[PDB]
Amino acid sequence: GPGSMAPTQLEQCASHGKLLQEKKKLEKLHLRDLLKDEARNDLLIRSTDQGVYLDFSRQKITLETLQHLVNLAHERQVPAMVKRMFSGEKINQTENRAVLHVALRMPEGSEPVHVDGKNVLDEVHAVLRRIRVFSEKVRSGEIRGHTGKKLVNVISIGIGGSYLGTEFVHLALAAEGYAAEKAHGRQIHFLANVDPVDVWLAERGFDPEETLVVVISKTFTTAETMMNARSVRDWYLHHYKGDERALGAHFCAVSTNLDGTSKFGIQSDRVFGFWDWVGGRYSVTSAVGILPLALQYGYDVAQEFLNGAHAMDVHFKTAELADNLPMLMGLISVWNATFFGYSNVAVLPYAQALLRFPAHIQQLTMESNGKRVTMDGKTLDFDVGEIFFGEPGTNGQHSFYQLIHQGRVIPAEFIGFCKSQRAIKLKEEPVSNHDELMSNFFAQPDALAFGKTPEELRKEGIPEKLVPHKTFPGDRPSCMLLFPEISPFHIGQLLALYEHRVAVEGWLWGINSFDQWGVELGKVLAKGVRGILQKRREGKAPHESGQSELCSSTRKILEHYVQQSK
Amino acid sequence: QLEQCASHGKLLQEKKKLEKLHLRDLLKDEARNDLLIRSTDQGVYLDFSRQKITLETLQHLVNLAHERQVPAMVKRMFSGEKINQTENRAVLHVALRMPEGSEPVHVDGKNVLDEVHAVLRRIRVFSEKVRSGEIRGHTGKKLVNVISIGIGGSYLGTEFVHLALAAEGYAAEKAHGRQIHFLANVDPVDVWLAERGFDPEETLVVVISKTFTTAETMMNARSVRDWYLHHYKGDERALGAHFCAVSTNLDGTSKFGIQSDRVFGFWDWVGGRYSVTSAVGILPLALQYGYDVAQEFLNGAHAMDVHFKTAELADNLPMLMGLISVWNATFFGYSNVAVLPYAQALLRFPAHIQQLTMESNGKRVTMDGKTLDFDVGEIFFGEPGTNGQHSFYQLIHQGRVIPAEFIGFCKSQRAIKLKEEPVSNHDELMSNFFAQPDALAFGKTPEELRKEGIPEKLVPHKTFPGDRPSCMLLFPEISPFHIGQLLALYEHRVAVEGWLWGINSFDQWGVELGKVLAKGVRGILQKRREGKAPHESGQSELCSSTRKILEHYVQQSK
Ligand SMILES: O=C[C@H](O)[C@@H](O)[C@H](O)[C@H](O)COP(=O)(O)O
Ligand SMILES: O=C[C@H](O)[C@@H](O)[C@H](O)[C@H](O)COP(=O)(O)O
Ligand SMILES: [Cl-]
Repeated sequence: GPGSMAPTQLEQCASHGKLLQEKKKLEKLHLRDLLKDEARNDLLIRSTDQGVYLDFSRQKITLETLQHLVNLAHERQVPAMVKRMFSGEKINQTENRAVLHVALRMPEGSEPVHVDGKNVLDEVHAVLRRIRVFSEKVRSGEIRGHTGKKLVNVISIGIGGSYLGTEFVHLALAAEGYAAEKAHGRQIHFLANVDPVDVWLAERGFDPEETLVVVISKTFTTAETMMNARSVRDWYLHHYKGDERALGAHFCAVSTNLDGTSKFGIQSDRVFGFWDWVGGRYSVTSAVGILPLALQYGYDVAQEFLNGAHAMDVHFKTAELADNLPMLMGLISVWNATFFGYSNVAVLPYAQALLRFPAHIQQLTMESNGKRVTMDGKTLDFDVGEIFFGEPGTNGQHSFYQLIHQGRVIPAEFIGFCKSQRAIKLKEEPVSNHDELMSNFFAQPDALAFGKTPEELRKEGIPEKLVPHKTFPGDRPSCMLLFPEISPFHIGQLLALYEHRVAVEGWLWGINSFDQWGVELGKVLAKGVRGILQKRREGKAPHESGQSELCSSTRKILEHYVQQSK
Repeated sequence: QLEQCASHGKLLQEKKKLEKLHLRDLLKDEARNDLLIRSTDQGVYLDFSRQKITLETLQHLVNLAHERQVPAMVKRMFSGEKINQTENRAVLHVALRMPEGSEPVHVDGKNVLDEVHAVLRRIRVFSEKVRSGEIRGHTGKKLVNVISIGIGGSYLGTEFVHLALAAEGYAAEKAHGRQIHFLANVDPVDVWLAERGFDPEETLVVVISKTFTTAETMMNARSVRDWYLHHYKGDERALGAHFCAVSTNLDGTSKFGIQSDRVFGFWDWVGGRYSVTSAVGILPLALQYGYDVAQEFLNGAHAMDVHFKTAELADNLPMLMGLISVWNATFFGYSNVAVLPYAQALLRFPAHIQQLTMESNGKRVTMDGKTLDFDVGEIFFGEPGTNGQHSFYQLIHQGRVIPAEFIGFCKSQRAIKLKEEPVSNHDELMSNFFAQPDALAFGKTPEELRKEGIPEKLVPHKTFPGDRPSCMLLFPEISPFHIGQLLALYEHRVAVEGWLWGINSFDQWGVELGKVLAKGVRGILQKRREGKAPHESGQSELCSSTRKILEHYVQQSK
């Protein structure tokens, strides 16, 4: 429009009209009835040859509805978008960039991927080799701190995409048998917030002489990160009594901005770079995640994580639409959000290891698809990206599941694993602790689908006064994803699965999943407030500070703040 | 009921008027903004000017609260009436923090405060003795680690308060050398994580469960007991010195092997999600930080309680916050609220509020069982600022509208100011706190974008519609007292919304179905592990989907 990548807007697509009718048909049918159809149920399961099992039977779809959804994906040219992504076309059109997180995990010997005439895999693997060598030396003690001590602590400084994914993976692997051994004696703190309390927390229990600082920022100008980096710098200067020469041995960086890293005093043999075609929220498989993960766990664990994400990439670019797990989860979510109007998705990993997975998926989803215009700048007449949130199970069952069962409908995504990282089976116990865990994983989706009717409650002998309070309407959709175990490889697969599903949804809608213009205004306005606060702290009057140009509310609360802080 | 109130009709018309107007125009009105601020004498500053209301609308909101008898309900709550009618229970979390010498509050002819203060005195003495070493582990070592076992209401509030206090100057000194792990999930990885780095001989276990029958918590307690038995070479006699409990079920605590001098009880009228000011929270907080810190926390909750009980409707912060939320959710249809504290100390505050709000008001019937004609409780989520700005604010600014609640503090627990630096690190943090609400309210039009040289190509992409609402709350500092005030503010705001809607904020029947069905799957799994075939295990009665995925699971874990 003209030359747009997928010109049939969602409402123009042939299957859109058809899918609106399906919605009218399917809203009359309860999940408890649809699930009586085993032939249907059976054809809404997919199971890959590398261990990914997905069940999407608890969705308001017939096989007919699914066929319309697949047709819609074709009409929106989603398979063609996948090829453009993989061949390195600049599909991030508002920033004129490629979108090549997938290149980060293509193995050496893969088919070249060209961006402006250069095969980007050459630089991808050159950085991976350097991380491998560097992580090996730090871990062995070949590289030491300024006073000759082994570096056994890491402060990884970074916000948003520069830590959420990494912290997800870090915690996912912490209790893994092999990873734990390799991390033995080693610690990593994530310094994210500009709140100086987070600086204090990152420093706690760390001797600077045994500590390595990793400064992680794409631009190397992010306000919080650079402030944190200078503050940690100052902590070293206090420790080393002002001797600047002591700093170089304790600092390294991950960025796309080598002028920035140099000006900060970190030389290129301590910078492990990445590229503009790696979005922050898609950066964990670049040096952003691979360096800190390699430092904590060794390069081998980090490599297996990359191989798993690659496995899921190959699936995404080669599986037929109807067998393609990311396409499928993308279609189901667009169906729930756009056609059924459900604004939220609950991300529910039945794994304490995945404590911070929902937090990473929240950025990945919301920052990608929380948009209001198409790639080509047309205003959408409808809300697009869902609100994602979550906590691991069973925890969440005692927090917000009350609402998911009896309140607002929230489509749920249950994620589980067949084997435990740290199995327990007590002799007196009927079941292993993992089986107890998983009894919940299997029971919750059926509870959401089937519910419990007043009729059943009466037969159970519930008094009539309490029947409405104990009614479970059901009809609440869910997907169940189940992997063999929490290995680096399956963590990579799960990551890549969600990375691609987010892409699929963005392409279904015609938006740009890969820019984030929505964060700019806050940054600009906060810089203005910074200036005002500086002037007041310097002793300038309100008429002198610039605050008089702000609205009356902000005027008054600033003044309260200055008065309470002076 | 709600729709029958005179002010409901009036508020339906206000909504039609207000959706045609933009906050950028409303906020030009300084007299208006000025009346949309409250500031208490214990330091809580609330600004709700960035809301789609005029002073007329607000009057209508205040009237709706009277029409729904929100003030009479407060009085019923505080006097110990059984206002949780589906369970026939009083709702007396405010009793937990009434100071010694407060007027009696009766349930079933008994002044509940006698029991409230008796447990508090026993926690003070017990915590003093553990912390000083007058009470030791079985081998005589000072106890310096706590494994607090508990799920849901039995830990989320406690972990919120714990992390909020961790970096406080005085609390940190009191916590120095002391560690606490929260064992919540039945996932045995959480057991391994709880036990990690703790020598059992220096570790105290607090088992926390209102019923003392929750599946996860009891299995956890049994698993930790086993860990103790293996350390101590099967010697039962060693366990007593390492265990204590918080529960309403003393038959269950005894039967577990914990005697009454190591049980610190609470009561049926304390909801789980309102329990952190009972023994649930007060014992582990007192253990970690010493009792004085726990008491100051209680005193802060109590200050806000008195405010809730006495402030006139229009000056009453919980009522105001609850009214504004219903305005957004019920009248404007916004289903979510973002809870956004500009404080790393409040890392787990959103997670606690998520339970408090959603488990309370995620309901579909009124107190007396009438089906509601509309959705009620909002979906709450959040992360601290500034973290969240680099995670999901993109959507809050340009995507779906999500009413936001910004929480900040005037002073830092760990102030840094660098010589080379224009502002202190806290001021940098706070620059964002002050900027974001105005970014949301005013936005940035295409016209302004053109004036700044943005090419016409990018103008749509860089447009911010604005008109997105927010509240700003500012306290003096992250002290135990202000943490208490913040907690009680939210407990009461949730209660306000419940009463406006006509629901029971205080039951949670919604969790039973998953528990009953999980117990059945447990039995099927046992039978499969024991070698019963698929047709012999009970599996045959489940839907096909579950039968298949269960068999996959057994195959893959055989
Ligand atoms: O997708 C990422 C977004 O652009 C942004 O939210 C980013 O993740 C963080 O701000 C970190 O930015 P730097 O890596 O540039 O510091
Ligand atoms: O308000 C809380 C709810 O009742 C529920 O979330 C409860 O908090 C947990 O299920 C733990 O209950 P116990 O304390 O009985 O283990
Ligand atoms: Cl996904």
